Amino acid sequence: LQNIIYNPVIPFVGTIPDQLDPGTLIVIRGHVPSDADRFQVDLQNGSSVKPRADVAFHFNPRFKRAGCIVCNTLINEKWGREEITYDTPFKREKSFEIVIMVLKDKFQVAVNGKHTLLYGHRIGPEKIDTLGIYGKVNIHSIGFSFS
Ligand SMILES: CO[C@@H]1O[C@H](CO)[C@H](O)[C@H](O[C@H](C)C(=O)O)[C@H]1O
Repeated sequence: LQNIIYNPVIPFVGTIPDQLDPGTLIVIRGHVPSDADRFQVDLQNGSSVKPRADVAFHFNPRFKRAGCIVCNTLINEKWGREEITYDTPFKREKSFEIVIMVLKDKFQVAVNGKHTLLYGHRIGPEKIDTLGIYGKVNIHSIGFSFS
């Protein structure tokens, strides 16, 4: 793991230090606080707030009832079609490890050592330069492994 960031302040917005070529890993460790409604990891084209930066990959756990993960893409401030994963491995009051692997045609996401979902590229991964983490979550560390 390279360019490791420890105990960032949330919301975190930071520049990904190298290109997201296939085989690249983003490793995020943290825990979900007890009153958590949702949080999100956003892979962004830039960090502009107005107009809001495009989000190539929105990864968004929600914690109401059984919960879900919602994945989507924001282009010119418009959300596309949602892809919802109902079998969530996140729970309130539990620690997690998210590993996002970038492949040629999609992201693959594993949580706590177990494959969770695939998400097909809607924007070219070469446009992504910014990692954003927002909402009710505590991040212990963020690390990269570049191919
Ligand atoms: C129809 O709810 C929207 O769903 C979106 C996901 O497609 C996204 O999760 C939005 O969350 C917040 C408001 C955001 O990051 O803009 C939410 O309001």
